[PDB]
Formats: sequence, structure tokens, C-alpha cells
Amino acid sequence: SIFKGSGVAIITPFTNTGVDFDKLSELIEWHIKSKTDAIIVCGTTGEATTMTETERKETIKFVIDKVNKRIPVIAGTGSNNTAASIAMSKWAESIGVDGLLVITPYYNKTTQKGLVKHFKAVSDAVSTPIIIYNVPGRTGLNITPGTLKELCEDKNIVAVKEASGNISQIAQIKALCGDKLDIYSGNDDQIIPILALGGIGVISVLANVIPEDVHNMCELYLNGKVNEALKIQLDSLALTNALFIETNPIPVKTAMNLMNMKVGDLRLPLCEMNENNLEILKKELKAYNLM
Amino acid sequence: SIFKGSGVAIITPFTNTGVDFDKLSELIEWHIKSKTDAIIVCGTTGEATTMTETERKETIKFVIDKVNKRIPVIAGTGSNNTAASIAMSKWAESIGVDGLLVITPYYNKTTQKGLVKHFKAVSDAVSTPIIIYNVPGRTGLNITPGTLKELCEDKNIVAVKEASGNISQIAQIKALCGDKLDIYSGNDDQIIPILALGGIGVISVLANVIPEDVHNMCELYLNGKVNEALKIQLDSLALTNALFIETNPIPVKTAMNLMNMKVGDLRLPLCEMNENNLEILKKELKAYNLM
Amino acid sequence: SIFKGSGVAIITPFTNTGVDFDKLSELIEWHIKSKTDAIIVCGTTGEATTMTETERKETIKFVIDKVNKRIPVIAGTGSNNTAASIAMSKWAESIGVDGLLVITPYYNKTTQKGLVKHFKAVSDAVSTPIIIYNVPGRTGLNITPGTLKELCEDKNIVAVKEASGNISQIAQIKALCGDKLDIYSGNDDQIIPILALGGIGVISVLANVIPEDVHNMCELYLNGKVNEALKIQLDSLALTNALFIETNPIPVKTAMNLMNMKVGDLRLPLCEMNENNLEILKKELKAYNLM
Amino acid sequence: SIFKGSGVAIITPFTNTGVDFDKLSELIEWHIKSKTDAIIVCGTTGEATTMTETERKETIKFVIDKVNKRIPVIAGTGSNNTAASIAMSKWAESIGVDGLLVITPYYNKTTQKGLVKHFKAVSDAVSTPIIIYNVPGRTGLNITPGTLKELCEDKNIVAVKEASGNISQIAQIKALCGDKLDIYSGNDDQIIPILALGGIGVISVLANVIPEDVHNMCELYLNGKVNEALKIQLDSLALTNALFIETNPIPVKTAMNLMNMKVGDLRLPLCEMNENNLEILKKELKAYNLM
Ligand SMILES: [Cl-]
Ligand SMILES: [Cl-]
Ligand SMILES: [Cl-]
Ligand SMILES: [Cl-]
Ligand code: NA
Ligand code: NA
Ligand code: NA
Ligand code: NA
Repeated sequence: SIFKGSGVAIITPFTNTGVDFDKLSELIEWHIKSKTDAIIVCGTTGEATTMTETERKETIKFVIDKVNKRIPVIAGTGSNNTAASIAMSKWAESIGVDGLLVITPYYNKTTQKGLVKHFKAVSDAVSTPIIIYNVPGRTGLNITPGTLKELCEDKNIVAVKEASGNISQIAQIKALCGDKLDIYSGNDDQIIPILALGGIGVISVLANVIPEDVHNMCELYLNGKVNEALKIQLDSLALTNALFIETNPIPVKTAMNLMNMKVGDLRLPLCEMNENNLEILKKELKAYNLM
Repeated sequence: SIFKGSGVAIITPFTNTGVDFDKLSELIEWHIKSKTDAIIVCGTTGEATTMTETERKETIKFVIDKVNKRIPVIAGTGSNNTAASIAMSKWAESIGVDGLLVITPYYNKTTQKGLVKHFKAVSDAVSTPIIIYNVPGRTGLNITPGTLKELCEDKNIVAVKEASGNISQIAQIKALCGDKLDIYSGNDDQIIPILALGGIGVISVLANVIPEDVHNMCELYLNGKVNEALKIQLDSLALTNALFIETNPIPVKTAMNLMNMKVGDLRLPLCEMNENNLEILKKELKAYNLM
Repeated sequence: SIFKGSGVAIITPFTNTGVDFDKLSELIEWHIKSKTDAIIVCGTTGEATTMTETERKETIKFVIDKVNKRIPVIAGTGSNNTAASIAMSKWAESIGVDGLLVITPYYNKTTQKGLVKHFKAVSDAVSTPIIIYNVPGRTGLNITPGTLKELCEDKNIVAVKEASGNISQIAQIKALCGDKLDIYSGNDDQIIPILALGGIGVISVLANVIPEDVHNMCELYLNGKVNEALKIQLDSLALTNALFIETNPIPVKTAMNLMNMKVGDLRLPLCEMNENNLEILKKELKAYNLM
Repeated sequence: SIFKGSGVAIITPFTNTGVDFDKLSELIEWHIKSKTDAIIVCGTTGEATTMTETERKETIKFVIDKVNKRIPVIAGTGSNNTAASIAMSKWAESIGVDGLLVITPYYNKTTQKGLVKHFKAVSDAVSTPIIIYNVPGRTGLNITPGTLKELCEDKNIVAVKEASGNISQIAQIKALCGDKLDIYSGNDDQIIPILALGGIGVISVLANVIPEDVHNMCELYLNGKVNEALKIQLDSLALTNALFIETNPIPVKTAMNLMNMKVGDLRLPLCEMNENNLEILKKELKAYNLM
């Protein structure tokens, strides 16, 4: 496995002109102390879409060099243009990332036949483990269990981050791909049911604010302490759903700032929460002892 | 709990003019021997919709009287007409059923406000535990976790059969309703993830053909043997999905007949499978050692 | 055609113990004066689901006998049980209905293969024109354009009431079935686009309150006065959507009573509107000069 | 209006290393001869996603300079990064484009509140008419009629290309935004119903192969000859749906090559059609006299 347990999809802290490197360094050290199992850098939660190429590269290399082999670092390097996914993947490989988080194409989309060629062209280009990221609610596109079955034979493709939110489809991947594909939950509110079907962890938004809970929930579940794990899941559910009340990472960045972490403003087209949803977030942060 | 583990949604075996009572008796004794935990009689799997009132009553009373207190018997008694759900519920109560399986209205539908009045009017009429049955893919209507939270305070309403297929919504019910509402999975391909979130069993189509597997999967999971339970789930997944290749109970009745159980023909508007889907079913029955 | 233009899906006015026959008579005469083209009696808008068999029969025969050949009368006679759809269809035929409104099965559902057998078994039983009613948001089930193509060859099956709300699917039916199947819009907010694709009218909820507008919108469109028709559609759109703010016929019965028509209470599981939605309805009724 | 009638979403013809400028010139002259009303350059149909920035700029400027004021030219300039949508929009403005086709954010997405800030930040930057492009099946994101109502007050925002495929939502935009927002259909199979609700044309994939049909269908409809327009729509429907059998522009580029137009290969992650779908396309091309 690239890692087991809690891999945080870390926000990118912005100053008003670029990236807050010192704040990022603080977050990285906090994650390592708090027992986060891995860092996913410049995923969707990290707003990679509104970062320039230079910012994405500086940011990914910074996380890699700061962590310095202490825990695994995974970079989001996929895009909806296959040539660009190739170039970025080779580049993060070349500077020592331990894994690649590679989203399906989105918006342009393609067929199941094109998904196979897409991911084979990216994988062929590198020698670094790859995690396929499926998130149909964002991309308009669903990579099926059959397409995944065909891809899991690839040498670098070892895992999927599964954010379809469709548990029947999760069971199908596991039954079909067996021990040739690790499953990571792509939704925090679904850690328990996914680890229960044989998943080995989560790439997590909620770990941004409670890394201990997300790590222990996985560790407990994987160790056979399924009830102790279930209770963390149920107790944090209302907070977790509050973090999805508006497009992520709007709520999780909002929350970090309410918890005095000073992580800056979102970049357009993301923006400040509306007032009613802000109040629902705060209520859940206070009930969970976070402010 | 009304029961824990595997509650079979038993087919109703039809002769060419009415109900095959002798065949039903054989099925009941087989279920008790095979360690099925409870019988759900005249649910959707039992084709209650195409049975006359007299047939529904004769059938339910027969299952109750044959079982004779050996295991719990639950009757489907709900409909999309509240007066009719009342009369049928009182009637199954009066002849000694142990639970009521009461579907949300369907087709006519109603609001969340009407769902509360619907279920309160049914419950008020009886003194028998009630299981609310939510199946939005069939009814057009989704009873939300908030509406369920309000209903679980009712004296008779103790459980939900949850066939939304939405695991996020299952977590929400459990986090919100806590120990005031038992959750039964309404989908066989989702037993593991639902028991994992605190569910206490399944009202099952797949138990019609492999009652031992469905019972042991639940017993194992609930007892902490989560891996042994997971393996039954994954091994039977392809068969289970084959049983949903056409509108249930078309495939499960088709399969029982292929396994030489002689359970008769479906009633219109259900009908014989098409040929390609029939072959996919057979392949999965043979691979699972069922024919 | 069974009729062209506006066929009202008439509410059934209830007294506190049964049916308000005098009120129904008043509504029928009002519809004929107001130039409504046809009456659909005991459809979903007429709450047939919560009427007893005797009430459904008394109600349908009353509308037929009161209208006395002045305009076409269509009865809803389908159900999700094929035997019961047969018996009811023959019965409305026998007392002189001019058309049958026959919904797809719902809740139990079936395959496309079963839909063909379902509708052939109903049609074979009668010699009265049949309108197939497709409403997947209520039934869970979508009859496809290909299945409709196969059925339109049937002698009695001449039309579809299309409430999928999917305009691409409406075009497909017309291109495929051609002049062998009349299309009626099953949504008032979609009269224009459906008549534009070759539809010949609407089976209407909004005609309950403004029969003149619904009739003229169709007459104008069919006569080539497409702009005059469009304006009625756009001006009444906000009222029309307000009539769907809660499960129909909750809002249209609520509105009739606000317009002093004294049509009684809904039957469970339908119930009174909630307050915020009630206010939105009233605002739209006042802006459209209805109260 | 920026234009009325048929605005072709022109493919970009690729050589094996870049763009086939001579082929594009031929296509442009053919469109002008064939009476196409406007050219949309580097939209989704033009595979802008897999073109470099230099290619996108060279391509857009080429179409603008070749057309040389003969008909309106609209460039796709939006992206899911607001800064990048700003820079590209200003740039196409600066070289004389007549309109901007600006998609909602996709994949990253945002709230309705962010959509307003997104589009205001793009518009504020320019003085060129803007067409908002809504395509939730591709972006994961639906701009609502209320958000559009608020934006149509903007000085540059004059239109929407509406590809939700939801005709109820089209009526809502028109009723709400009135004469402050032109509607273009974003689906060829929905030209009739959208022009019928007050739309003024289509930004079209099907115009790539039959520009005369798409132009005449609009001209006829807008001129009151609604039946003559309807017939073009119904006759071409099966071809049109065939063009959507796989992710556009896979089928339309495939078809152009079958019609001997020599427009080159698709760029990854788009790829060649599968065989069964290829045969369905060919059958429809032959039945429509195109090969
Ligand atoms: Cl997308
Ligand atoms: Cl799910
Ligand atoms: Cl239903
Ligand atoms: Cl639609
Ligand atoms: Na692999
Ligand atoms: Na209770
Ligand atoms: Na016919
Ligand atoms: Na404007």
C-alpha cells in the first residue's frame, strides 16, 4: 500500500498574492505530530485549480521536502488533458513524491474506452504508484468497476480514491478487482462502510481539523475494534456533513479560520459562505469542541 | 429488536389459479432448518400487489400458523392508502403477527408532513412493533432521516428497512435516531456496510436461495468476525447483482425454479426474464454451486 | 384523437364521509362553460388512490352521466395489478366512458418486456381508446420510446400522457411512433414545448383553476398563433410551479378553497400544506388575479 | 442579439502535431456558403481542453481573421479558474471576437453565490457581449434561473447557452429573465422546444455536418413556419442522437471523416468509437444521405 489509514487532503494556505509557505510548514508538522498517515498535496481540497503551474509545483515540492521521508506524500497531478497529466506526473515523480493522485477527465469527459487509454498513457510515462480518483459528482464521469478491473493490471495503478458515494459500486470494485486494487474512501461520512468492504483508508477533508479522529477511526476499524471506530464516525457525522454544506473546501477553510489557524481566503470562483450555512457550521464546530 | 440477522422476504409460490400452500409450508420448514432468523410474508418479493385481499390474508395467516412461534413473522401491511394500511395492520395484529412491515406511500406520494401523519395514523391503530420500509427507487418517495427522527418517538415504530441504497443517508439515520431505531438493510449487496454502521440485520431476497449465507454473514458480523462476514458478502456479490438484473422477484423466482424448487410462475405485470439476462443468471447460479 | 386541447385532471371533491356529488356537478358545468375540451375523472389529481372501489365507480359514472356526451370523458382505470386494471377498464367501458387513462405499473414495477404484456392484456380486454400514462417520478418506472413504438400498433392504444419531464424523450417518441401515437403533455409547465414537438394537448392540473387559459393556450398553439400561446404559458408559469410546491393535488385543492370553491379536505396520506409553501401559493394566486 | 439561428460549435481539425489551418479555412468558407449564422470557435466541440494556450489563441484569431466580419464569431474563453477566464476573455476581446462563450466553473465547482462573483469578475474585465454556458452533465454544476436573473442585469451578460436538457428549467429562465436574456439551445435534439419557449437559436454540434438543416430549422421556426421546422427536427433526430452515442465530439469528428472531409484524429482522452456504436452512427449517416 502507498499508505494505510488517514491521508489528509491538505488545504493550500494562500496569502493575498500567492502561497503561505510558513503556514503550510506549520500544518505539515501538526499533521505528523497528530499521527496523520499521509499527506495528499494539491488535491481538490488544496484548490489546485486556482493555483498557477509554478504555485502547484512549488507547493508540492515544498510538502515533499518538508516531510522529508517521515510519512508518504501523494500529489494530485491529473487533469482533463492527457498530455498535461503526463507532464505533471513525470515532474512530481522526478522530485520524489511517493504516489500520484490522478483524477478521471472531467467536463470534456470521454468513454470507458478512452479512460483506459487515458490512464495507460499517464502510467506508461512514470514508475510511481498511481491512485485513480473517481468523483462523478464533480467530473460528470463515472469510471466503472469493469474499467477499473481492466486498469488494475497496470504496474503503477494500485488504488482508487472512490468518491462516487455509491456503496454498491464500492462492493463491486472489491469483488471484481480483489487484492489488485486498494480502495480509499473519498468521503469522510463513509469511512466505516468502505473500510468494512475491505477499503484500507481515506483521503480526507475532515482530517484538516481533527486529524486524530480520522486516523484513529481507521486504525481502530482495521484492527478489529469496529465499535470503537463506529462511535467516532457517528459522533463526528454532523460536523462532517456541515463541512459539505457548500462546495468543499469553502467550509473546511472557513472552519480552520474559526479555529484560529489563520489559513487565509479562498480563490475565485470559491468564495465566503452564506450566513445561514456559516451558522450551521459554527454550531457544529462548537458542539464538537472545535471553537 | 423484532429479530436480528436474516429475515427472508419470502416469495409467494403461485399455482395457476391461486396460492401453493403446500410449497409455502415446505419453504417455511426449510427456512427454519436453514437458520433463517425471521420470515417477512407478503412483502414486495412476495408479490402482494398481484394477490387478492383474501390471498394476502390467507397467506399471512398460513405463515403465522405454520411457524407457530418458532421464529418471528412480519407481514407487509402498508399501502399508499392510509385507511387501507390501517385496516390490514389491525387485521395481521389480530391473528398474531409479531411485526408489521409498512411501506411509505408510493405513486400518490405525499410530503414529509404527510408521512408523519400517515405513519402516526397506522401506528395509533395498533399495538404491534412497526418497521418502516423506505424504497425510493420503487415509491418515488424518500423518507428523510429528520422525518424518521420525529417518528422513532412513536411507541410501535422501532425500525426501518432501508433500501435507498444511499449509505450517507444510512449513517445520518443512525447518528440522528441513535438507539430509538433499528436499521435493517433493504439490499443484500449492502449487508456489510449497513451492519457496519450499526444495522442489526437484513430483510433479504438472497435468503430465498442461500438462507445459510445470509444468516451467517449477519451473525459473523455482529459477533466481531467482520472478515469472515466480508468474504461471504464478496463471494456472493455477483450472484446477488444477478438477482437484480430484472425487477425483483422476477430473477429470484426464476432461480428457485432452476434449482428445482418448483415455485410456479410470476403474476402480471411481472413476467419471464429475457434470454441474455436469463443466461447471466444461470452462469452465476452455476458458479455459486446452486445448479 | 380522443380529444384535442385541454383535458382537465379534475379533483374529486370530498365531504367528510364520502364524495361531494353536487360540488362535482357544479365543477363539470363550469368546465363545459369555460371551454375545457375533456374531463379526466379519477386520475391522480382526483385522488383515486384514497377512494374505495365504489367511490371510484360512482364518481366515474357520475361524470360520464352528467356530461352526457357534451365533451369526451376519460377515466383513470389502471393500477399496478394487471387483473385489477383489466376489471376496472372493462367496467368503465361498459358504462360509456370515451377513453381509458392507464398508468404503467408502479412500486412493484416490471421490465420493458412486462410493460408490453401488461398493456396488451388490458387492451385485449376492451374496445375503448387507451391513453398510456407515463410518470416515472411517481411510479419509479419509465416506459421507453421503443416500448411505446411496439405498443402503438395495438388497436386501442392511441396516445400517451407523457409526464417524464424529459423533452428529449418526447421528441424520440414522436420521431419513432409518428402518426400512430398522440402525445398529451402530462405537465402544465411544459405545454408549449410538447405541442411544439407535435403533441395535441395536455391532461392538466392547472385547468382546475384557470380552464380558459389552458384551453386557449392549446387552441392558439395548434392554430399557428404560437406567440399568443407562449405568452399565456410564461405569464402563468409562476402560478403553475406553485401548484407543484408540494405533492399534487395538495396545492391545487388548497388553491380552489382559497378561491372560495369549497371542494373539501384531502385524504391521507395527503394533508394540508406547510405555512411557508402556503404563503408562496397565495402570493402567486393573488398576482394571477385568482384571490 | 449576438446572432440568431444556427451557431456552429466548430470542431478543430488536428494534424498529427498541431492544428490543420487549411482544413479549418475550408470549413469556415463552407459554413458561410451553407448559411450558418455564426461560428463558435474552441468550444467543447472544438476540443479546447486538449489544445495548448498557443493553439487556442492561434485558432481563435484564425477564425476571426478568416471570417473577416462576414458573420459573428464567438470564442469559448471560460475555465474553472476565474483569473484564467479573465485573461483569455480580455485577449479574445482585444483581437476582435464578437462574443464570449463562458462556461460555469466545473469539477472545482462553487455555490450560486460564487457563480455571481465568478461571472461578474469576468464581465467587469471586458466590454464584449457574454453568453453564459450551462452544462451540468459535464460540469457537475447547475446555474439556476434565480442566479441567471441576478446576472442578466450585468452590462455584457446578454445570453445563455442552455444545455441542462431540462425544459422546465428553460421556461423558468424565460419567465424570470424576460427580454434581458437571450436563450440559445445547447442541445440539437431540443431546438424546436427551446425556440418554442422564446429561444433565439442553437449553438450546434449537428451544424458541423448539416449546417443548412440547422439554419433552416431555426429560420423557419422564428418566422412562424413551425411545422416545416418541426419536420426537419424529427427527420434528423435519429442522426442527432447518434452524434451523442459517445462523448461529443467523438461521434461528430468520426462522422465528418466518414463524409470524406478529412478532419483528422481526436486528442486524448477522447479516442475512436467502439465498433457497435460506429455501426449505429454509419446506419444513421447513410439513412440521412450523408454517406
Ligand atoms: Cl467537470
Ligand atoms: Cl451509497
Ligand atoms: Cl410508485
Ligand atoms: Cl426536459
Ligand atoms: Na496494478
Ligand atoms: Na419508537
Ligand atoms: Na394504436
Ligand atoms: Na445583461
